[PDB]
Amino acid sequence: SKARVYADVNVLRPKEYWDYEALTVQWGEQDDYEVVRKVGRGKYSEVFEGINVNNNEKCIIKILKPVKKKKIKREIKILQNLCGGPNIVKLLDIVRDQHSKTPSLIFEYVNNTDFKVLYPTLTDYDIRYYIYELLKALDYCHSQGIMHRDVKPHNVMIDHELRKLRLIDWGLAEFYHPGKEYNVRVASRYFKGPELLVDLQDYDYSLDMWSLGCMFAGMIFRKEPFFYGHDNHDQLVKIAKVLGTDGLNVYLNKYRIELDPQLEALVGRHSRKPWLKFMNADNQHLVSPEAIDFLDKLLRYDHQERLTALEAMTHPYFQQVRAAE
Ligand SMILES: O=C1c2ccc(O)c(O)c2C(=O)c2c(O)ccc(O)c21
Repeated sequence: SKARVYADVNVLRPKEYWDYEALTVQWGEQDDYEVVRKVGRGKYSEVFEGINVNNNEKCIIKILKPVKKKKIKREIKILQNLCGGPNIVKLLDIVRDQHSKTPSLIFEYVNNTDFKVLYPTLTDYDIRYYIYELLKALDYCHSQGIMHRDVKPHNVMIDHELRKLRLIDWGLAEFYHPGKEYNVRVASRYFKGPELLVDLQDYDYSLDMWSLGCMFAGMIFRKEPFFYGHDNHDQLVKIAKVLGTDGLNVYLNKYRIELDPQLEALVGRHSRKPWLKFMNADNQHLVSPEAIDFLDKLLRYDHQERLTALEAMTHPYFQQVRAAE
C-alpha cells in the first residue's frame, strides 16, 4: 500500500528534513519560563499554562515524562518543520532541568475549552467551521510529509471564545515514507483506523482521516465516542457492527490480511447499518444529507478509498465556510 497524495515529499527533500535522529537540540533557558497553573496532560506529559518572565507573555509548558532520546527528537523536528502552518501549535523553545534533565517544550499560548462541555453547544455551522479548520491543519502536515497519528477531541484544542483551533500533541506523529512499516500502537482506541486494528503496518496520511471521520461522526450524531470499544479487539467489532462485515472481508482480501481466529470470532457476521439510523431528536438539527455524504466518504475500511484532507475541504458541506473565508 501507498499514499495517493504527497507520497514523495520526504523522497525529494534533503535528508536533514526527515532524519530527526541526527538533530542536536539547542537547549534554551530553563529559568525563562515559570509554571502558572496545570491545564492538563498530553499522551506522555504534564502540561501547564506558563509565563515568559522576560516579557510577561503567556505560554504553554509541556513537561515530558521520561522517554527515549529518539522520541523527543522526533517530536521537536516535526514541530520545527510544521512551525507555523495553519492551525498548528507553535513550538517556541526547548529547555530542561539541569539536575534531573527532564525536558520542557514551550509553545505559544493556547486556551482550552473542554470538548465534552463544548460539543453539545456547537451549532450546525460551528461544526462545519471547526472541522474545516482542522482539515487545514491536516492538509498542511500531510503536505509536509507528516502524519499526526493521534487525531482526537483532546488534540484538537478549540478556543470557542476567540474561534481559534490548534492541532496539538505531536508526540505520536511520524514522517511518511512509501513502503515503510509503522508501529500500529498509535492513536487512541476510539479513533484507531481498521488498518491499526488488523495490523496493516504500511499505512499513511489517510489514518488521520479515519480519526477525523470518527470525530465528525460523534459531533453530528452527538454519540461520543462514536465507536465505543473496550479493548482493541472490541474496537474492531464496534466498527464492523456499523460498516458491516462484508466490506471488512473485501478489505482484508485486498491487502491480503488474515485476522487472528479469536478476533475473527469476536467480529462475527454483521450487516451495514445506514448512517441515517443514528439520527434522533437530539441530533436531527445536525444531520443533513451533505453531512452524511461527507461522513460516508471518510469512514471507509480501505484507507485508499478515504477522502484526502484537500478533497474534504472542497466537499459542498463546507461551501458556506469557504464562501465566508
Ligand atoms: O496547549 C496545550 C498543548 C500544546 C502543545 C502540546 O504538544 C500539547 O500536548 C498540549 C496539551 O496537551 C494541552 C493540554 O493537555 C491541555 C490544555 C492545553 O492548552 C494544552
